[PDB]
Amino acid sequence: DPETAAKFKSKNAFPDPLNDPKCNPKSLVKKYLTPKVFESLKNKKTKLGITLWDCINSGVVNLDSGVGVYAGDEESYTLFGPLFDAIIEDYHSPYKLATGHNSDMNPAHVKAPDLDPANRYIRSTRIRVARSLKGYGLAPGVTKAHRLEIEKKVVGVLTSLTGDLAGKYYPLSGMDEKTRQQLVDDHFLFKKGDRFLEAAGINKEWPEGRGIYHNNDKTFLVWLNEEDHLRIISMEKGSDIGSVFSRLCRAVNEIDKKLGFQHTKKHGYLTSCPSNLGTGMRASVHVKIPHAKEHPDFENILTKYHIQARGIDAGVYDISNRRRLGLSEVQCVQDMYDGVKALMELEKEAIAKKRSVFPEVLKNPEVKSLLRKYLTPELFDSLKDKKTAKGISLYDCINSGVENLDSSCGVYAGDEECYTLFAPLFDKIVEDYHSPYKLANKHTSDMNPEKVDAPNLDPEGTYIRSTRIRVARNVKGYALTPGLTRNERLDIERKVVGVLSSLTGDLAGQYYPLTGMDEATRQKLVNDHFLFKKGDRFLEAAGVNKLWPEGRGIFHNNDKTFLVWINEEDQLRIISMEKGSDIGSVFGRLCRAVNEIDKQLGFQHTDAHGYLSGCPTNLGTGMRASVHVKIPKASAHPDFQKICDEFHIQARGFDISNRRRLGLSEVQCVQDMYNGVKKLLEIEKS
Ligand SMILES: Nc1ncnc2c1ncn2[C@@H]1O[C@H](COP(=O)(O)OP(=O)(O)O)[C@@H](O)[C@H]1O
Repeated sequence: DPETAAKFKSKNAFPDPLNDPKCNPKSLVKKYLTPKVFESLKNKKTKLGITLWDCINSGVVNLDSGVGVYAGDEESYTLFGPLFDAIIEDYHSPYKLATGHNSDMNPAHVKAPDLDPANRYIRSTRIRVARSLKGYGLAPGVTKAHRLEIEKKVVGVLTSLTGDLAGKYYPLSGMDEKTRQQLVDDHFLFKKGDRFLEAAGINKEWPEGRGIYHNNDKTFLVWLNEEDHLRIISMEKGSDIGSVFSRLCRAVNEIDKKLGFQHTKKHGYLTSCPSNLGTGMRASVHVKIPHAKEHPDFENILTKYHIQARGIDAGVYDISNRRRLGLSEVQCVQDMYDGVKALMELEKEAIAKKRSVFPEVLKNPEVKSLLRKYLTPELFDSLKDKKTAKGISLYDCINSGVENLDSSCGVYAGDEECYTLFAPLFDKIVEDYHSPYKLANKHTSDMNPEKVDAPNLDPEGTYIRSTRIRVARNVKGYALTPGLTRNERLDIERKVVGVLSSLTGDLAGQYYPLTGMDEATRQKLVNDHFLFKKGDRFLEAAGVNKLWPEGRGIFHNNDKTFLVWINEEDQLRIISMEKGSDIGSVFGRLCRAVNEIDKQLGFQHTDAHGYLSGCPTNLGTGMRASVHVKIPKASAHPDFQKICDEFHIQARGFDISNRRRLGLSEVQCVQDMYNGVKKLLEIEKS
């Protein structure tokens, strides 16, 4: 009811609408703005001309207000003290203004070893602070010129930031619809203030003087002249709150050194809304704690570390500090860290207990996964307490098969060591799926295209319609896809993109990261059938979809013959494809690119398993050679089945592909693909 409140404001009369027609019982302005308080202060004005009615207006206009007051300037907090002091000490109880507040923005005082590098629990981390500049009023009392001055001074500081803090400023006045659309996508844009901010006078001269700064990494974000002069945000996926706090402090302290902030001993940093006083800080973490949420100690942990939990997928909560006043920013972050760590240990207890016994669901005879076939309780009990150097357990490896009972295999490797440490399971699975290959036989890799003699089969394209060869590779030195930490995944993306951008000739192309993928870029790539989406339930349970879509992307050449998927199911899925028949050309292109990547980075590889992958089906050559070919006549001939078995290739309604991956080189596999097709099309002249 803006129109009603204006009538009282125009008379400078007591705001009757506070006398609950439908006013919030908890409303602090209703509680502390009494007739005598109003009478005592209604004629007082700050140097900036802020009145009591200016400060209380939002709370009278918006009767559902929890707080209902905004300060126009620093003087408002003293001049209208009797009102603000009561509101502050009630909202921030048991804080006492007489006690005082101590700020601390030294990140070195924070002790925060990274809680969750593997991202088993924590999804994202974010720290926000609100700050106001010296020499000016607060948001409701800022003049038109002052706001422009603030924009000018802040941008000057922000545009001179270096390192990971370097970035771009986007003012709201103007902003191409293109730019706007992009910022909405990143969730970096703020809109006109809601009814609470409107009634506080915060939307004055919208959108003049308002703007957005972000660094190139998009891990640092500043809102200029929104609810306060500055809303400064440091954030990233994963759990590294110490890193997040450090980046925040570097930027905030630099701005403070050049401009200075509004700050008192009793209020801490000054903000428009009294709720944001003190640290002006909200430190936050998104974390999956379904089991901890139901533990009886849950609420007592929140109370103990002074944190709160809010609903956001399933079991994922927003954990943030409850306190602003009476504690330092350092103490606030530390309490956040300790509370989250405590809740994480709870979650780890429940999961460890549940993983301590043999998965009873595997005892069902309707389950026909390889996991069920080979994993006995005795084998489980022999392996269950063991972990690789990266902390990968047996249960980590079989999790997808236990969560998805309809798995064909159900077992993934988090790292190379899994194939050794959990050999009594992996050996059986490998030798079963890749039967009759024996691990003792060892495997020979060979990516020399000159050792293939494959003259073109069907240059008319009479039968063969297209030729596709894919290889799966993983980068040496890292875990496999299910076991990747956040930093590993990003590091792999950076290195591979660095290599792919050095590719010349017809290998030249560019990289399309899934993160920051607009609309025009997406739907296009999809038409080419180049786009890959998020993994399914099997990959999710394996740990392949962690931090999606961070670090994922697509590279293709101009001719669209050479394609690379980065950090999908394997770290590198490399595809060469074209035309109709020339198997020898596809492979030559494939080898040129793969060998160059191999030379710069290296691949995970053993004698026994060939090229390593998270999924045992992709071992050895890690290669799929496929032929699309019209063969009506030979498919019914009594030699067709003799042929497929003799050359160990499979035919599927008419996809012609290799069945073998282990115990043969890539040269040998391609040559056999050729020869098999050669005798198949041979009958297409019966
Ligand atoms: N740890 C986090 N990771 C990612 N996003 C977050 C995190 N914490 C909060 N957010 C998002 O930031 C947005 C604004 O946060 P909000 O709860 O309004 O805090 P603030 O008062 O600092 O703006 C919300 O949409 C919320 O989903």
